[PDB]
Amino acid sequence: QCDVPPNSRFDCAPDKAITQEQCEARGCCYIPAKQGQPWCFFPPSYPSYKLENLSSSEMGYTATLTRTTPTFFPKDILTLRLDVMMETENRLHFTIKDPANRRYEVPAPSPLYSVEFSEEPFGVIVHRQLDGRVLLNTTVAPLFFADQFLQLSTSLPSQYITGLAEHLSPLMLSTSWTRITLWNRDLAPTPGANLYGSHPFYLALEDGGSAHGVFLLNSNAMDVVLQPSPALSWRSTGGILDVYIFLGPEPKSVVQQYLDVVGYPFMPPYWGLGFHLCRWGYSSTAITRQVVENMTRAHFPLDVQWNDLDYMDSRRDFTFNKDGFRDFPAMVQELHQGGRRYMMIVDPAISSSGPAGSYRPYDEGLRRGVFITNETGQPLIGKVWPGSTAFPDFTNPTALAWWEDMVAEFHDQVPFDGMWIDMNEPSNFIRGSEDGCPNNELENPPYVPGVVGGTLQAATICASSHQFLSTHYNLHNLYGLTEAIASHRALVKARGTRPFVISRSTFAGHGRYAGHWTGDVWSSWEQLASSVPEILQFNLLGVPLVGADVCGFLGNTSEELCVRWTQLGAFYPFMRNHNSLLSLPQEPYSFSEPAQQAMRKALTLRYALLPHLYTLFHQAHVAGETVARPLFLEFPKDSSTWTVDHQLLWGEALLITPVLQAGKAEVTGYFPLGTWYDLQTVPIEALGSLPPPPREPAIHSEGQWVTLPAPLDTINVHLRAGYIIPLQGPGLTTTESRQQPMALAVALTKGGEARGELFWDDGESLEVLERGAYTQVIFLARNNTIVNELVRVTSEGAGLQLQKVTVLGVATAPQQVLSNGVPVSNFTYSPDTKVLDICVSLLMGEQFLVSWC
Ligand SMILES: *[C@@H]1O[C@H](CO)[C@@H](O[C@@H]2O[C@H](CO)[C@@H](O[C@@H]3O[C@H](CO)[C@@H](O)[C@H](O[C@H]4O[C@H](CO)[C@@H](O)[C@H](O)[C@@H]4O)[C@@H]3O)[C@H](O)[C@H]2NC(C)=O)[C@H](O)[C@H]1NC(C)=O
Ligand SMILES: *[C@@H]1O[C@H](CO)[C@@H](O[C@@H]2O[C@H](CO)[C@@H](O[C@@H]3O[C@H](CO)[C@@H](O)[C@H](O)[C@@H]3O)[C@H](O)[C@H]2NC(C)=O)[C@H](O)[C@H]1NC(C)=O
Ligand SMILES: *[C@@H]1O[C@H](CO[C@@H]2O[C@@H](C)[C@@H](O)[C@@H](O)[C@@H]2O)[C@@H](O[C@@H]2O[C@H](CO)[C@@H](O)[C@H](O)[C@H]2NC(C)=O)[C@H](O)[C@H]1NC(C)=O
Ligand SMILES: *[C@@H]1O[C@H](CO[C@@H]2O[C@@H](C)[C@@H](O)[C@@H](O)[C@@H]2O)[C@@H](O[C@@H]2O[C@H](CO)[C@@H](O)[C@H](O)[C@H]2NC(C)=O)[C@H](O)[C@H]1NC(C)=O
Ligand SMILES: *[C@@H]1O[C@H](CO)[C@@H](O[C@@H]2O[C@H](CO)[C@@H](O)[C@H](O)[C@H]2NC(C)=O)[C@H](O)[C@H]1NC(C)=O
Ligand SMILES: OC[C@@]1(CC[C@]23C[C@H]4C[C@H](C[C@H](C4)C2)C3)NC[C@H](O)[C@@H](O)[C@@H]1O
Ligand SMILES: [Cl-]
Ligand SMILES: [Cl-]
Ligand SMILES: [Cl-]
Ligand SMILES: [Cl-]
Repeated sequence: QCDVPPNSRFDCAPDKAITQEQCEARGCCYIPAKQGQPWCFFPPSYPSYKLENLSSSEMGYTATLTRTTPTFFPKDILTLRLDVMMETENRLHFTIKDPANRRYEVPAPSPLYSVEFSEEPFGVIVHRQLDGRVLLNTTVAPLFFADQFLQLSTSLPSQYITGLAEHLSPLMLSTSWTRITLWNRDLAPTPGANLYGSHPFYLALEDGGSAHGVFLLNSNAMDVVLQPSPALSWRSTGGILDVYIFLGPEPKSVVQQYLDVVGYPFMPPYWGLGFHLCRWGYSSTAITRQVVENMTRAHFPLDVQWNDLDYMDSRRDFTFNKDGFRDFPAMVQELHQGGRRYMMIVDPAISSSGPAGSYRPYDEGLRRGVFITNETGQPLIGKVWPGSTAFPDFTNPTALAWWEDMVAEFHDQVPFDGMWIDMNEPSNFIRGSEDGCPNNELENPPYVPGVVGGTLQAATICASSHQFLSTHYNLHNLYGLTEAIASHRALVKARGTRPFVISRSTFAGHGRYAGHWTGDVWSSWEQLASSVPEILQFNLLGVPLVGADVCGFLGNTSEELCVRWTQLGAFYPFMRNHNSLLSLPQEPYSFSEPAQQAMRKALTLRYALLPHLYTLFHQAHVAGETVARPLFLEFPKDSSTWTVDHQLLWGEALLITPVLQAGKAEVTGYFPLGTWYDLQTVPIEALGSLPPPPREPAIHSEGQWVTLPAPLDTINVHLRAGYIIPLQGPGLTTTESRQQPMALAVALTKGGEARGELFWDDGESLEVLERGAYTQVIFLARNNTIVNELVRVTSEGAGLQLQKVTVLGVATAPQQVLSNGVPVSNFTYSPDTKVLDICVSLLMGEQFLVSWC
C-alpha cells in the first residue's frame, strides 16, 4: 500500500514539518528519503473525490464530485460541480466549482484531444487523438478543494516544461522537486524566489516534437511543484480550478492557442522599437538635455529620453519640481521638435500626507473613493517614495475614470508619449500598512506558498484589504495588470494614438495592454546570460515587448560587459539602457572609443532591422506569434534545440549567438539543419564610425554545434536560407530612419528560393487593420528573379523607395543584372562571400522584377 516509486510520491505534509505518527494519523505513508522527495506521501487509496452523475451536454460534460472523508485542511468543500467544454478542436476547457456558493473568479473532423474520467479516485484524462499520448491525468494524486487550498496534480508527458513566470530560471524548468511560487513581489531577480509577475501557464514538449499547453485561470498565491516522475501539482490558496488545455500540436500553435484566450499582443508604436535611455540621477532638464546632446554628438541613435523620480515634486505622481525641472514642459516640446519621444516613471501609490486641498490626485481620489480600504473603511496607508501613500483600486470603475483624468490633466502640462509603471506589485516599504494587519484567515492562511518573507504581506499591502471586485487576497496578482489596462485606456484618451506602457508587475494577458522589463538585475555576466531565457519566456507568455536594463541596473557595469550587453540588448524587442541612482554612468558615449564603435554598430544594425522587427510585432498582434523565440519553437523536431536558451531567433529567419562571458573571443552555438548566412556579408550604412573589418560567409549545418569567431566588437547574427528581410537606411531617430530608402537581404536556398514580407503603416495610429490604413508586400525569390506581391497598398507605404538588393548564396558571377528588363546602373559580385549587391530605383508599392544570370 506504501510501495510507491520514490519519484511518484506526492507530498501529504505540504502544510508543516510532520512526525511519522502524525503522518500515519493523516492516513499517509512515511518513508524517509535515502539522501526534496517528501517523506510523508499519499498511498494510492488516500481519500479523494468520487465522480457521480456524469452527464452529456451539447458543449461537453457535467458531473458532481463528492468527498466523503475530510482532508487535514480546514473547510473542505465536499460537493463540487465539474463542467467540461470542448470549445474548439484545439482547446479543451474544464472548471471545478462550488455549486452552493459563488467563489472568486478572475475577471477527419474531430478535436485533437479525447477526454475520459476516473470514477474513484476522480481524475480527468486527456489524450492526444493522433498518437494516444496521455497529456493530462489528474488521477495521479488526490483532488483537494478547501476554501483556501486547491490542489490538482497531473503526470507530464516529458521532463521538458517551460512557463510559470516570473522566475530567474532556465527556459526549461527543473522537474527535481522544484517549488515555483506565483506571488507578485518586489525583489531583485535571484533564483528560487517569487518575482514581479505571475503567469499560471506551462507548455510541455512530447517525444517527437509535439507540445500542449495548460493554463490555470487562478490569480491567488500558489505553488507549482514539479517532480521527476514526471508530474506537476497546482496548489492555490483560493478561487476555483479553471483549466484550459491547448493541443498545438506545434509549440507555436500552443502559444497562439493560449493567446486566443488571454489576448494577442498589442501593436507598439514604431518609435517604441528604437533606443530608450534612462536613469535615476538626471536631476534637471539641463542634465537630461545633455544626455540627448551627448548621444547626438557621438552618433548614437536615441528615440526616447526617460526620467525616473528626478522630475517629480517630492517623489509625487502628476507633479514636477520647480528647481531642476522648472522648464519640464519646454524640454519635452524640444524633444518632439527634434523627432524624439519622452517617457517618465509613474508609481501606483498616491501621497496621503499633504495638507488637504494642496495635492489634487489624493484630494480627488479621496472624494471619488478610488483607494483600497481597510477593515474600518478608510484608505489603507503604506510607505513608498513620497512617504505615507494610499493605493488606487484599479478594479473600481471610478478609479479608472480618476486615473484617466490625472493622466490627461498632467498630459496638458507635459506632453509625455507613454507611461513607465513601476512598483505595481503593489510594492510597500513596510509590511501590510502603517497600522499593521488584522489577525484573520486571509492574513494568516492555512497554506502559505514559498514566498520570500514567509508571509503574503511581505513588501506589499494587507491581504484582507478591500477592492471593488474582491479582497486583495484574490486580486494581488492582477494589481499590475489592472494598472496596465487603466494606463493603456488613459493614454488612448489623452494622446489619441497607440499607447506605450512598460510595467514591472504582470499577469497572464499583460501583453494585450503593455510591455515589461525584467526589473532590478545586477550588472553581472550571470544576469546578462539569464536575460536571454527571461526574454524568451515572456515571448511564449504573449509579452513580446520585453527586455532587461541594457548593461544591467544594480552595481557598476564594466566596459566589456556593457559592450556584450549592448550587442545582445540590440536584439531585445524592448531596448532600454537604465541605471540605478548609486551606479557609475553607462550611456554609450561615456565609454572608450573602441567600445563606442562596437555599441554604435549594434544600435546601427537594430535601426536597419526595425522594418523587419515591426513586421514581427504585426504578426504577434494579428496571429499570436512570438517576436523573439527559442530555437525549439522553430525546430521542435530537433531535440538538441530543446535545452538551448543562450541563443534566440527573431521570427523564423534571424539567429543571434551572443557572447555571455568575460574574456571570450569565440562562442559555440547550435545551428539547426540548413544554411545560415553570416549577416556581416550584408552591407549596412552607419552615420558615425564603425569597427574595422576583422569568418565563413555561410554555415552549412546538419544540425550541430559550431564555434564562431566572436571578438569584442562582434555579435554573431545569421540569416536562415529561404528568407528575405526588409531593411531601412540609418537615422539617429525613427523619424529620420522611416524617411530613408529601404534595402532587401535575400538568403537563397540551394534551389534558389526565398520568401519574406513587409508590413508598413503610419507607425502610431489606432485601428489601422480595421480601417485598412497599411501596406503589406510579399517578396519572392525564384529562378534567378526577385518580385514583390502587393497584398495591400495605401497612401501609407506607397512611396517607400527600394534602392538596394543583396542576394546571399549566388553560386557564379552573373553576366547581366536587370531591373524591370533594363540593365541596372551598378552591381558588385564577391566570389569569396558569394554575395550579389544590386543598386535599383524601385517602389515597394509598385510591381518590380529583378533578374540575373
Ligand atoms: C484604517 O486606515 C486608517 C488610515 O486611513 C487608520 O487610521 C489611523 O488610526 C491610527 C490609530 O488607530 C492613528 O494613529 C494616531 O495618530 C495620532 C496623531 O495623528 C495620535 O494622536 C494617536 O496616538 C494615540 O494612540 C497611540 C497608540 O499607539 C498612543 O501611543 C497615544 O498616546 C495616543 O493615545 C495615534 O497614534 C492614525 O493617525 C490614523 N491614520 C490616519 C492617516 O488618520 C486606521 O487605523 C486603519 N484601521 C485599521 C483597523 O488598521
Ligand atoms: C492515470 O494515472 C493513474 C494513477 O497513476 C493510473 O491508474 C493506475 O494505473 C496503474 C497501472 O495500470 C494501476 O496499477 C495496476 O492495477 C491493476 C489492477 O488493480 C493491477 O492488476 C496491476 O498489477 C497494476 O498494479 C493503478 O491501480 C491505477 N491507479 C488508480 C488509482 O487507478 C492510470 O493508468 C493513468 N491513466 C492513463 C490512461 O495513463
Ligand atoms: C445523482 O442524481 C440522482 C437522481 O437525481 C435526479 O436526476 C438527475 C438527472 C437530475 O435531474 C436531478 O435533479 C434529479 O433529482 C440523485 O438521487 C436522487 O436524490 C434526490 C434528492 O436526494 C431524490 O429526490 C431522489 O429520490 C434520488 N433519485 C434516485 C433515483 O436515486 C443523486 O443524489 C445524485 N447524486 C449526487 C451526489 O448529487
Ligand atoms: C560603484 O562605484 C562607486 C564609485 O566608485 C569609485 O569611483 C569610480 C570612478 C571607480 O574608479 C571606483 O573604483 C571608485 O571607488 C562606488 O561608490 C563608492 O562607495 C564607497 C562607500 O561604500 C565610498 O567610500 C567611495 O568613495 C564611493 N565613491 C563614490 C564616488 O561615491 C560604489 O560602491 C560602486 N558600487 C558597487 C556595488 O560596487
Ligand atoms: C556630456 O558630455 C559632456 C562633455 O563630455 C560632459 O561634461 C564634462 O564632464 C566632465 C566629467 O566627466 C567634466 O570634467 C567636464 O568639465 C565636462 N566638460 C564640458 C565641456 O562640460 C557631461 O558630463 C556629459 N553629460 C551627461 C549628462 O552625460
Ligand atoms: O524609480 C526607482 C527605481 C529604483 C530604486 C532603487 C533600487 C535599488 C538601487 C537604488 C537604490 C535603492 C535600491 C532604490 C535605486 N524603482 C524600482 C525600479 O525597478 C527601478 O527601475 C527604478 O529606477
Ligand atoms: Cl519522527
Ligand atoms: Cl469574492
Ligand atoms: Cl546535442
Ligand atoms: Cl481590410
